[PDB]
Amino acid sequence: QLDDSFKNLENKYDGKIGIYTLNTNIKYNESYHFPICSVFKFLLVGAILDYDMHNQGFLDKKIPINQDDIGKLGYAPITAKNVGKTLTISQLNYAAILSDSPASNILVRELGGLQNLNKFIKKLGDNDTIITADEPEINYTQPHSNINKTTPKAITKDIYKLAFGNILDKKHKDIFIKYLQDNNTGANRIAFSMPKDWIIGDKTGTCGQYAATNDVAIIWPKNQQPIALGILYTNPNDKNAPSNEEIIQQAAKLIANDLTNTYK
Repeated sequence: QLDDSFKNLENKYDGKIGIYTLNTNIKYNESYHFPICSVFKFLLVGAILDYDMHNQGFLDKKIPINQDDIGKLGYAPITAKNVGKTLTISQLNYAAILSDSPASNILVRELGGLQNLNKFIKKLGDNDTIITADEPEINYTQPHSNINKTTPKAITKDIYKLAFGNILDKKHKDIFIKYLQDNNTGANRIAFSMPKDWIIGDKTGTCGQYAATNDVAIIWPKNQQPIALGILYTNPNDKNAPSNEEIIQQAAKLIANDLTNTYK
């Protein structure tokens, strides 16, 4: 019946919705591949934190922000205010989680490139996520290729493992969690449907094609242990279809209702 409800959303809006939750189990199309879009930025920040663990002091390292870092990238809320100055790696992490594109490309470079990122993703246990570019090329996919795509299961296990698992230590988990909680781009996605006393941190993704609209979250239900929730949406049949936040809202509400029933 949760299944029936998710199917109704697909009928209503076209395309495919993918859902996975992880407890300390609601799932739908959890092994279907969806454009990852900007969601990759939380994997990147995870990789940076792991790097810091192996390279003490890295988070405090000062990075020059140059005009060519910005380039023709339009969404640069933090980096654009710092051209000709420097930002620490940690400040760039914050920016990346807030979806700052130049910040993300800088981090990929300072990590040592995409090969290192993909190595880290494999270390997480994720063999479904395939990243072959940074911003903005990461946003371009093809319907039948898994390049630059992930699955609800893989990406949701990833965020849970990073925030609560055994790859980052306590100090670095707490930092990761705080970045996600500071994010402001998902107000109209999962957060929109959570009870107001539930705490959430999240990373969104919006490709600008194939209606690709994502939100992957950690949620602390009142008086319960934290859970992870990934909701991915795409219409592989319409390259020009615009993003759709409402379907995420409705899927998240179904889930919130079910969880509340569970905890009751």
